Amino acid sequence: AEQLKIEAVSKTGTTVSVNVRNVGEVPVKIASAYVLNATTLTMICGGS
Amino acid sequence: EPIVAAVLLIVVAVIGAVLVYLWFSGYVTRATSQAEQLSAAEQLKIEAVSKTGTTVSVNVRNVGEVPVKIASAYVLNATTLTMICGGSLTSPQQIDPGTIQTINVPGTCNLIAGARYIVKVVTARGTEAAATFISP
Amino acid sequence: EPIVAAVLLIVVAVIGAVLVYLWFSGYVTRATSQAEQLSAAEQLKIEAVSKTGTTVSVNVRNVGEVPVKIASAYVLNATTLTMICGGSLTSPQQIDPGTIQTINVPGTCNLIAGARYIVKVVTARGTEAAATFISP
Amino acid sequence: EPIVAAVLLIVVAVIGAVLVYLWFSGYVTRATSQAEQLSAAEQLKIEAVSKTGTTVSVNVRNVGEVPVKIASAYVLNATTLTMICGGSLTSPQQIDPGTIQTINVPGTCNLIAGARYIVKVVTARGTEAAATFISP
Amino acid sequence: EPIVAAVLLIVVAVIGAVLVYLWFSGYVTRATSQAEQLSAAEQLKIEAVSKTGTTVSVNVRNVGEVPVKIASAYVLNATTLTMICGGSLTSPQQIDPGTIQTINVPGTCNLIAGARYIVKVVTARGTEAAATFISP
Repeated sequence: AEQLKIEAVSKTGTTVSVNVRNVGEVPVKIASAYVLNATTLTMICGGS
Repeated sequence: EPIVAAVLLIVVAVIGAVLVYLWFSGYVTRATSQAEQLSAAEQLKIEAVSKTGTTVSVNVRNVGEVPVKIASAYVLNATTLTMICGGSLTSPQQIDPGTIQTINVPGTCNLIAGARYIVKVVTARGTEAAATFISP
Repeated sequence: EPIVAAVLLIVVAVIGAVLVYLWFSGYVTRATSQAEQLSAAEQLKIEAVSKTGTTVSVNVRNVGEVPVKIASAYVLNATTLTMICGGSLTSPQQIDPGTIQTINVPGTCNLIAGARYIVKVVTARGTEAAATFISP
Repeated sequence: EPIVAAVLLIVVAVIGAVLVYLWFSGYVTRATSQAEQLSAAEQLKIEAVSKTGTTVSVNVRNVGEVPVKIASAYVLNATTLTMICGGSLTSPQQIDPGTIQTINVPGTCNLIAGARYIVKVVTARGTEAAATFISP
Repeated sequence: EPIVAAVLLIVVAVIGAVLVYLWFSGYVTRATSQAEQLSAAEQLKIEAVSKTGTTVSVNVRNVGEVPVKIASAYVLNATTLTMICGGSLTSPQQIDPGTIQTINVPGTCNLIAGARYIVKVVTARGTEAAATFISP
């Protein structure tokens, strides 16, 4: 099983920067990031 | 000779396992999605009410993030939970998030000034919001 | 021969468990963080009111630290919770934290000097603030 | 040839599953309904107490909707939770809902005027009701 | 022939269930008892404080019943939660239940007469107790 957590996020202009923490013990690869709208599960920006 | 039958039985069992896997994936997906999208909840609140003759007008805002539809309104008597007037609305009214709408209690019911009355509105999905007011 | 079917069943169960874990992580994340974000509270206060002819002007101060949008204003009658004038504003007004804004009650409603009135402002999110004044 | 054994094993599994289902239904029914009934609550309250010589008389009011049986009564010392007199009643007394009964503390115990005394009654099911009084 | 494989599979499943039982008992026991013991709560209160030159002496009395170790002491500024002096003590001091001991703020920090200061002491387990005084 795999565990991830994001500690904090920051916004600079129109760019979103996210810090990701691996509480697991195995190497982790990040594939994509999204910005989801509330209660509709529809992406605004993101991709591979 | 039994070896051939055993191999065929193994093949049959493998095919059955593949079928079970296919159905299991489909079912877990559909049931999980159903549970997840029933998980969401809706919020309503009525700010103020007004009386014009024998007609009651109610203002409802959807403070949630999803649209909600108003389907019925009642005027309940206090401490007995018995309706005096109400029923299904002629046409359901849709309330956009962050907006307001006016809802009128269906039918015509007399009221007594200075009496205790509960005005109640119910959503299409079933969320309940209400308040009380003193009849003029 | 049943051993092969058992191994396939174990593999199917493991894959199903992985899928359940994936959705469970996604759901706990989204719902838990939504609850955390909606846990926040919002503060408003109206400093003073002024009457010009038949128009009521109210100054609303954002004593909170989050942006606020004003949606409606009312003039409530005493102890009957029935509005005399009010409704949705033409365009919502945004109030920055630590700042002040002026809000006009929609429409035109006459008043009686020395009578009791409750002026009330409501946010887009539903936060309620009010006060009373003596009509000139 | 192994096919016959496989079919027999399938039949045996079917019969075992049927038996497991039968017991499962029976057990879930009995235990679930036992929990459902035991979830109910029991309410008692004592209206007033009176002392005649060395006998303590207590009136117990059944505010609940279920019959109640009184099995024991005590006279507890203040702040130490140590009994002075009490025990099982000679015969349990039944108190109908909406009615009242008189309960006498078992045995005879001397008392001191102006002292802190706790009179306590316990139901057959275990519900606790009590009060304090100043001995004359 | 599949019957033998089925019997061996049943035996393997039984052994696995026994192992699961063993670990489950052990783990539920250890985690349950850990939660039970960490459920306990700890109490501190400081009776009075005294100032000699630039050294602050605090008397700590355990109203609790368990042994306590004092590990740090601070002098916090008013309403800004910023320490002026403090740190880990050179050697933690054990204070017996029902007794009192003297704790000195580590290091040397100047004071201003008639100023608003908060003196604070923390346990080895993290329990917090403090009070305020007028600096002479």
